[PDB]
Amino acid sequence: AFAVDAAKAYKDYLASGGQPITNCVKMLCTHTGTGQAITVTPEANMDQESFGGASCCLYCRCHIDHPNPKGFCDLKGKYVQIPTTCANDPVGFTLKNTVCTVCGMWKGYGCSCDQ
Amino acid sequence: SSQAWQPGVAMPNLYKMQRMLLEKCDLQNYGDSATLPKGIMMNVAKYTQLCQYLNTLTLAVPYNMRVIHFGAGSDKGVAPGTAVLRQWLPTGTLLVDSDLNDFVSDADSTLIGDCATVHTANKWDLIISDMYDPKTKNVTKENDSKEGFFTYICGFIQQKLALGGSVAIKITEHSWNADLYKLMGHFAWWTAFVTNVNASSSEAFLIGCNYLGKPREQIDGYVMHANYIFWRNTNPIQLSSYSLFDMSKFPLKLRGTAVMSLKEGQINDMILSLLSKGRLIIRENNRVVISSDVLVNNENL
Ligand SMILES: CSC[C@H]1O[C@@H](n2cnc3c(N)ncnc32)[C@H](O)[C@@H]1O
Ligand SMILES: [Zn+2]
Ligand SMILES: [Zn+2]
Repeated sequence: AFAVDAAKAYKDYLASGGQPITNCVKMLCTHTGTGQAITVTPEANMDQESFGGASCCLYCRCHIDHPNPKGFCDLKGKYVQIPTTCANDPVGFTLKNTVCTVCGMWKGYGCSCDQ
Repeated sequence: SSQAWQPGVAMPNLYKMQRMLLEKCDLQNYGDSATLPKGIMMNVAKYTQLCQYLNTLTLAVPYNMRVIHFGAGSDKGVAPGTAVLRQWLPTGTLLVDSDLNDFVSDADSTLIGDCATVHTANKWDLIISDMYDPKTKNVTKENDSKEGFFTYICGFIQQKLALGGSVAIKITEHSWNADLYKLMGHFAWWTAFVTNVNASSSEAFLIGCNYLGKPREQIDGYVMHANYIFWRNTNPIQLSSYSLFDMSKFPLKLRGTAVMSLKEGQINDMILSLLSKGRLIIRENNRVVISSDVLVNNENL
């Protein structure tokens, strides 16, 4: 019945004013990409930064099991696009937000499927 | 010069041809730092410039390419160089990385341990090493050829680098090995490349381009390192991050270089010529299987 809730711990730590996880690996790129959230190569547009995926995954970075039942990681081995306004906390961003399964953009940060 | 707009500077051939004695390395712009683009780590910048330079060589780039990256961890527990290599290499390239210390990585598989424990069943198309021990930076001691991981790397290249493959091995004034330089003469071409972002360090990448499995040139490594230091001592390199701002041509082009499994007796001068041009890779095309030896100890009493 007991499993550590790392996501909730980070969220609470953040809301209490804790410094976000640092040393997420930001990539150099053209910033002329598609803007989709999680891609096989950096896809930042003008309003995003692209990061190495593993370095932005709370579970990878904390050395804890992934919630996935098979333990698969959504980010490791890929690149995650973060809005430049949120790039101070890529781990918080990926953990709090969701990718649209239709268009591949972040819900509320690129997804226009509600229009 | 216009060198500031390149990703870095490669050792001019005339320096390779000298017979210098080894001297201490004194870099005029020592201590200067390049101004990195906002939020970019040194090692992302350094690996980007290394890959920008490798784009100018005749690397073989097959389907099902296999790359292994030693010294991939950082004191921060992430792998910036692996992240750049995976960005640079064609999608689907198998990428394995490794380090003494635990780190989290975007590689397809990661082995934690001394590189000497690492074994692989398959051969590799590209070997990258950023392995370094900062204890070698002792200016109070004589600067002799180092063994340790360099002994491993020499043997690993001769045993597991596909003919046609390439390597980039980080060296410095004090972190170097004579046999590794001698092994550069077993490639169709070689150089020592200094990134422009780190030009105030004696660091270089020793690049072997298109492995031939036999000496094309006989290189005396003690002299070649002396030649490398003489070059660095007399050719200040202007710190520059200029090339980081042009990423449009960065990805390594998937050339689909042919892979062939040949026995020794079949490598004629025609094969050697194709290998030399980056047009052929010789190895089996089997599964990629790796392991790390683990020493077992029970310290209970
Ligand atoms: C990227 S900075 C240099 C890296 O080389 C790694 N390294 C140094 N010596 C060895 C070794 N013998 N085996 C494996 N990794 C090594 C270090 O742990 C460091 O992360
Ligand atoms: Zn993860
Ligand atoms: Zn959508």
